[PDB]
Amino acid sequence: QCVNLTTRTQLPPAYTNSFTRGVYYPDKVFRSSVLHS
Amino acid sequence: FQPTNGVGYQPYRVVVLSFELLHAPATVCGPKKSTNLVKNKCVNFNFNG
Ligand SMILES: *[C@@H]1O[C@H](CO)[C@@H](O[C@@H]2O[C@H](CO)[C@@H](O)[C@H](O)[C@H]2NC(C)=O)[C@H](O)[C@H]1NC(C)=O
Repeated sequence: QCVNLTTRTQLPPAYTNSFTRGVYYPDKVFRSSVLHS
Repeated sequence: FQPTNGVGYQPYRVVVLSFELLHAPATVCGPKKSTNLVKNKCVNFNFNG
């Protein structure tokens, strides 16, 4: 069942600057305008 | 576990109940009848505890 794929070019891992992303809701509480820390 | 043993060696079945509150919309509730919801009345509301 296992298939070892071959013929793959080896490249160094690249990196990029992660901008202001990844913000999620810490809870399921609705908030209108409070700047909750 | 032997029946000839005295008090202190008998098997005890332990069930630990755990639950979290005020973090998600609950689905499990105790037996309580639901009444009619009035709109403009100073009343004692009870929504999911
Ligand atoms: C894909 O490559 C892995 C890595 O070598 C193979 O896993 C080896 O399998 C042999 C035979 O069972 C073992 O003796 C080795 O110890 C395994 N190595 C590792 C790192 O686990 C695997 O068999 C290969 N798959 C195929 C289909 O060729």
